[PDB]
Amino acid sequence: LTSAGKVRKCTRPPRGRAYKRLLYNKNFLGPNNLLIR
Amino acid sequence: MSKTSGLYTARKLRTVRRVNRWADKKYRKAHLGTWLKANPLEGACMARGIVTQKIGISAKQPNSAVRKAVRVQLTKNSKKITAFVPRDGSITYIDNNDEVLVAGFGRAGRAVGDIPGCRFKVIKVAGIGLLALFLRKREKRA
Amino acid sequence: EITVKVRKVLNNPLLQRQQCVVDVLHPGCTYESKEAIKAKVADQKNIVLYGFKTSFGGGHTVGFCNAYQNMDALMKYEPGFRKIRCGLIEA
Amino acid sequence: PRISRHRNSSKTYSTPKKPFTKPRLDAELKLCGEYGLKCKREIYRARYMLAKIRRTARNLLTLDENDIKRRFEGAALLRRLHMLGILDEEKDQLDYVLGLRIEDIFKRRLQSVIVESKLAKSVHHARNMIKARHISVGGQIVNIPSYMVRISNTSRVAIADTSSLA
RNA sequence: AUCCGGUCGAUCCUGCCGGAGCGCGACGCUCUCCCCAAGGACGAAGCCAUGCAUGCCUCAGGACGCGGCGGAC
RNA sequence: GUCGCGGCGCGCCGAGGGCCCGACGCCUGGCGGAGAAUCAGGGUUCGACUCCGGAGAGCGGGCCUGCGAGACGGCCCGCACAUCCAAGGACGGCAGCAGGCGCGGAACUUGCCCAAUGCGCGGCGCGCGGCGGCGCGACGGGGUGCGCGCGAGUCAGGCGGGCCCACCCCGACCCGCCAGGGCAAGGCUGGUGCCAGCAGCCGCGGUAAUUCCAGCUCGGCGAGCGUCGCGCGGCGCUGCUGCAGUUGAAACGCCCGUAGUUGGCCCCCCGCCGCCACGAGGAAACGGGAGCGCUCCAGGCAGGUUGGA
Ligand SMILES: [K+]
Ligand SMILES: [K+]
Ligand SMILES: [K+]
Ligand SMILES: [K+]
Ligand SMILES: [K+]
Ligand SMILES: [K+]
Ligand SMILES: [K+]
Ligand SMILES: [K+]
Ligand SMILES: [K+]
Ligand SMILES: [K+]
Ligand SMILES: [K+]
Ligand SMILES: [K+]
Ligand SMILES: [K+]
Ligand SMILES: [K+]
Ligand SMILES: [K+]
Ligand SMILES: [K+]
Ligand SMILES: [K+]
Ligand SMILES: [K+]
Ligand SMILES: [K+]
Ligand SMILES: [K+]
Ligand SMILES: [K+]
Ligand SMILES: [K+]
Ligand SMILES: [K+]
Ligand SMILES: [K+]
Ligand SMILES: [K+]
Ligand SMILES: [K+]
Ligand SMILES: [K+]
Ligand SMILES: [K+]
Ligand SMILES: [K+]
Ligand SMILES: [K+]
Ligand SMILES: [K+]
Ligand SMILES: [K+]
Ligand SMILES: [K+]
Ligand SMILES: [K+]
Ligand SMILES: [K+]
Ligand SMILES: [K+]
Ligand SMILES: [K+]
Ligand SMILES: [K+]
Ligand SMILES: [K+]
Ligand SMILES: [K+]
Ligand SMILES: [K+]
Ligand SMILES: [K+]
Ligand SMILES: [K+]
Ligand SMILES: [K+]
Ligand SMILES: [K+]
Ligand SMILES: [K+]
Ligand SMILES: [K+]
Ligand SMILES: [K+]
Ligand SMILES: [K+]
Ligand SMILES: [K+]
Ligand SMILES: [K+]
Ligand SMILES: [K+]
Ligand SMILES: [K+]
Ligand SMILES: [K+]
Ligand SMILES: [K+]
Ligand SMILES: [K+]
Ligand SMILES: [K+]
Ligand SMILES: [K+]
Ligand SMILES: [K+]
Ligand SMILES: [K+]
Ligand SMILES: [K+]
Ligand SMILES: [K+]
Ligand SMILES: [K+]
Ligand SMILES: [K+]
Ligand SMILES: [K+]
Ligand SMILES: [K+]
Ligand SMILES: [K+]
Ligand SMILES: [K+]
Ligand SMILES: [K+]
Ligand SMILES: [K+]
Ligand SMILES: [K+]
Ligand SMILES: [K+]
Ligand SMILES: [Mg+2]
Ligand SMILES: [Mg+2]
Ligand SMILES: [Mg+2]
Ligand SMILES: [Mg+2]
Ligand SMILES: [Mg+2]
Ligand SMILES: [Mg+2]
Repeated sequence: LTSAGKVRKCTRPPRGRAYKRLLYNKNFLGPNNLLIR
Repeated sequence: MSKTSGLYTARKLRTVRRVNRWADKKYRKAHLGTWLKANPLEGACMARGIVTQKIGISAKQPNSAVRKAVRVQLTKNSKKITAFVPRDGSITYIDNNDEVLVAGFGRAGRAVGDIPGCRFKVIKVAGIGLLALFLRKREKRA
Repeated sequence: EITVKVRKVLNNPLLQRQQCVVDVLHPGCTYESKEAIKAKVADQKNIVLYGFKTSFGGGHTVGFCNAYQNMDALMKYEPGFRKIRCGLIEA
Repeated sequence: PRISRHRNSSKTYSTPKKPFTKPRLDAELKLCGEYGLKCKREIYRARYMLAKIRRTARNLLTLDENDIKRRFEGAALLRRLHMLGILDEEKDQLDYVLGLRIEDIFKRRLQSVIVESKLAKSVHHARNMIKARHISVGGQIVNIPSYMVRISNTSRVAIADTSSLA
């Protein structure tokens, strides 16, 4: 069992109500499109 | 009506149900007790033991790989099982006499994926969670 | 402090006492302490104030009063620890 | 047994059956926008309280117009809904208890009352000012954002006269 | 009073396998403030060092003792 | 004989008594109910523990005293275990409260008080019961900002409290955990090259990987998220409501036949069952449910002539 972890060895946004407010204003066309960013 | 009826057939409507319930594999599996006996854990979520050997397991027909596992000797009843060590690189943290904690893969003791003969996995070694041990949150001594 | 209201007065002459419930009103300030309202509650050495509590925001307090006429009344009919918080027995 | 073993307690919210569903996953953040909601448990709670009044109403409406249980709980239900302002005066029949929504529950929070009364610039400002202890309800100071105001206590919302704002 | 994914070159089925909800425990990671609150039951009715869990009042300063009631709740 | 009836016991006489409407025997990781979990309706599963009832005090037994016990914080003996001892002897019963060992995946202090609640006796006693400590099992509420004021902490005084503290009041200072191919909301660079690894199920990986290992970015629920085992649901895959039986699993090779189940039409206005309604009688708690701003709330039964229907 000698190849264990081969690839492994060789490899302030706001909060709560206001954070969901940021999402509200951000969204209201994919979020993680390649185009917008 | 291919079923009995009439106001005075309650006894028969109960006899038929009682006899035919056992023809369901799940009801029989959960109510007959032979599985409660054959179960290595004796009907629990988890159990501990000492590691007796480290082994590799050759994957099933479509895939091709060597999965990592350990032969575990249960403390509570002196049985032999095999447990798959998950999560790349973790097989190094399992020495030749370790107190390990064993739980299931899911599916109530059925093989999962392509790993043949293994129905259990290790979640803690020597008092430390293997998730955090992989994720560099805790470290085994030396 | 300003407003001192007694309610539900049971004149109880088996124990030689008067039970009331007192409501202190004080918009923004306090009533000082259970040592202050006395003057209005009533001499004032025969008055037993207990079980007072304020409320959220502040402005109002509710408590309970016993008025014992005789002195042996407040040594006989009155509990112990009460007097130790009253300074009388001091034991 | 200690005497605390005998106290009642209970859960007040229900979680939807299919969680990852886009069409209402969107109209659900819309509500967290039109009011200031910390998370989804306060939509769950509103659905929970609407469900019970619906269930009681369907039970009563199975029944018959001259019956005592209707005569008792229909009048009770309408009186309590009207005095909480969930239902308004002109609809004095049980069959109108079915067409309510979450929104008419949300309308009688303090955060909505003081924005109708214009005591706050917005709803998020209203939230922060609520927890700052600056708005009282009829001479008593109310720290609660979720506070549910009877239309009797609705004339007496104002700044708490013990505040840095008078 | 709701379905979904997994048997074909494609197609309609039966049929299970797998997924999606609530509750009870155990394990892992994480943790600002208040209120409520369970806690050696789980084929060990296994074994117990140490301390405490039951006392209260006829016949002489008092104790002590006698007697009484309780210790079956 | 018993407090007492009774094969309860003994003598004598008879041959009865139970059974496919399931006797008898065996098994149970069996305390029963009030109840709890799930959720259209009909149902499935669990009843360790809060109230009631039963049974036990290491395991067989026997008994004294008393109105009341087959009592174990009473006694006597057998067994299995432990204890001090000059060696002759004496002695124990934590399934009471704390605490220790062992077991197991799994469960806190070797605290203070009888002040309330009740009981005993009589002002006391009470590990009942209460008050603090440990306590992300679980429940309820509020933040990590808004456009310019707060709570979280600190120090003082009240209030409360058997003694302290927590809550309230007044003064002065001041996220995280899982994921991003489909089921199922969310997509570029480097590495690796059927390896290492992912993957509940379909599947990914063979030196241009939407899935591994990372970085950036974005999704989800959120002081809580994830993994495991089980119950209910999904399930009309247990079907009374309500499944299937030509070929997918499934109509006995046939006829007779007892128990069982079922059985046309007719007289109305009597009796005896079934059924339907309405009462009487017995437990609260829980479950509903009228009224009541613990600041709201999980709650509690409050409260300002009252009330707990
Ligand atoms: K059939
Ligand atoms: K059928
Ligand atoms: K049949
Ligand atoms: K019939
Ligand atoms: K059948
Ligand atoms: K259903
Ligand atoms: K599939
Ligand atoms: K398919
Ligand atoms: K085919
Ligand atoms: K199919
Ligand atoms: K135990
Ligand atoms: K035990
Ligand atoms: K036990
Ligand atoms: K068990
Ligand atoms: K006695
Ligand atoms: K006794
Ligand atoms: K007794
Ligand atoms: K006889
Ligand atoms: K005989
Ligand atoms: K005989
Ligand atoms: K039988
Ligand atoms: K048992
Ligand atoms: K059924
Ligand atoms: K049902
Ligand atoms: K039902
Ligand atoms: K069902
Ligand atoms: K159902
Ligand atoms: K318990
Ligand atoms: K018990
Ligand atoms: K019980
Ligand atoms: K009880
Ligand atoms: K009892
Ligand atoms: K009992
Ligand atoms: K009992
Ligand atoms: K008993
Ligand atoms: K016994
Ligand atoms: K014994
Ligand atoms: K015994
Ligand atoms: K015995
Ligand atoms: K005995
Ligand atoms: K026990
Ligand atoms: K025990
Ligand atoms: K203790
Ligand atoms: K252990
Ligand atoms: K252990
Ligand atoms: K007492
Ligand atoms: K105690
Ligand atoms: K401040
Ligand atoms: K402060
Ligand atoms: K400040
Ligand atoms: K300030
Ligand atoms: K942070
Ligand atoms: K991964
Ligand atoms: K599974
Ligand atoms: K699947
Ligand atoms: K590459
Ligand atoms: K089912
Ligand atoms: K159904
Ligand atoms: K059929
Ligand atoms: K065929
Ligand atoms: K066949
Ligand atoms: K046939
Ligand atoms: K047959
Ligand atoms: K035949
Ligand atoms: K025949
Ligand atoms: K026949
Ligand atoms: K018959
Ligand atoms: K039949
Ligand atoms: K019949
Ligand atoms: K027939
Ligand atoms: K009937
Ligand atoms: K009762
Ligand atoms: Mg216990
Ligand atoms: Mg039971
Ligand atoms: Mg005893
Ligand atoms: Mg002891
Ligand atoms: Mg263990
Ligand atoms: Mg079903």
